[PDB]
Amino acid sequence: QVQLKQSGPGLVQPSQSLSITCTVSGFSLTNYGVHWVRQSPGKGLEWLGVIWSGGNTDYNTPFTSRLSINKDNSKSQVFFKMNSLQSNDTAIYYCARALTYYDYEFAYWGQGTLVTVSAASTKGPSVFPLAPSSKSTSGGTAALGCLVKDYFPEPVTVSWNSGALTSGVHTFPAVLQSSGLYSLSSVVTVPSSSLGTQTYICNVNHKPSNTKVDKRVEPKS
Amino acid sequence: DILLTQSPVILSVSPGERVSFSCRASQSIGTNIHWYQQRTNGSPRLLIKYASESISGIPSRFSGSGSGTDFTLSINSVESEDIADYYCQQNNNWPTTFGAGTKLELKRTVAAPSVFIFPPSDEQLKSGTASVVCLLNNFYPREAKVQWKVDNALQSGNSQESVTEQDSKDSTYSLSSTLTLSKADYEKHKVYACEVTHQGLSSPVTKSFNRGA
Repeated sequence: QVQLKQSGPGLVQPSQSLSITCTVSGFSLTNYGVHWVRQSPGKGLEWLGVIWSGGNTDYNTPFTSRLSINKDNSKSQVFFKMNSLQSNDTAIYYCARALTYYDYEFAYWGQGTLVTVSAASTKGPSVFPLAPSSKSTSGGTAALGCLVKDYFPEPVTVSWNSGALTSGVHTFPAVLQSSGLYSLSSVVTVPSSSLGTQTYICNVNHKPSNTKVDKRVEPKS
Repeated sequence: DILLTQSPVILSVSPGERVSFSCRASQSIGTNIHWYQQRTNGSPRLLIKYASESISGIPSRFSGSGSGTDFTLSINSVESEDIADYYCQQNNNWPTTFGAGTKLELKRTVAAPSVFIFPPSDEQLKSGTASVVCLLNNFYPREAKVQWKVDNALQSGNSQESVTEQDSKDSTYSLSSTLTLSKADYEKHKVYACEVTHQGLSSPVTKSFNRGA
């Protein structure tokens, strides 16, 4: 299996630099180029550059003076670095490999790295329960969740029962509060008959602040 | 740069129908076009290369055609797993460029939301702020309205909402609305209510609670 795996998301200050690592498996960097593409709401997908098999690089015109791509063939890692960042560089950055060593038919993609460019400081979330009620239980189904409040930057990831509970989960898009901090909620609907015995824990991970929080969500007498 | 223009911005189609996506180039690019699917919070997935050439592991219901400046991606018998954004890419001319995407929405029967209201947790109240959450679950179509009432007074300026992307399993949307008050203000009032209007509801649905009951 060809796989590409990227380093975690993070916050960078305007005028400073970002660094992303792409670790590949299932092929050798000595035989394929690795490309970098970014995606932002408002600029679409944008190809950034490539490091070829033999180490030559090509950088797209907007980036020739502030982009550097190098690699470690022996460890199957590609290093993307971009300088002099401004707000409009906030984006999800992807590495990708083409079908053919010389081509641009991107059959394999990393999972993406959300880089936020802003002068603000990182802040981890507070997590509060959204308890299932009794007057709210609708025909053998109950709703419960977690409120993930006051964090910066995006993203947070939410799972339930460490990934064992996926059915009926809705993790909502974050909203930017006037304070400049994000908030989101994650909910799940479950059998009412289960509420007594089955435990429900939301797992919130905020990598920019190295925050990991588990929150047990319980009925109330 | 070659400009790729994708149309329309959103395509709403019924299950089982054939659907076509348009990608037009600002200059002739031969057949040097590739197509991608991107599901919510996922990475692009190569569907078609060089206008019409198939990709290992992609269902036969995906096909592509066209040349020059006028290109089409087609899905025969669309199904729920096809709910996604679709992008074209050209590489006749350096640098390779991408279109801005077409969103595929799958139509379904009208479904009114199931509505749930959540008081602030005692833990949050310890910190001086009170978030009340209203959940509108699994509704269609996407248009829905939430009105917050505190002691039967319509609220304005103190709520924010978020809507999910269309669920690939049941073709519905869900919506979360949060009313934020200071703890002190929260404790000055009794009845908190979320009032919901939606095409599937002939009258508004209200979910409420009395603080402290």
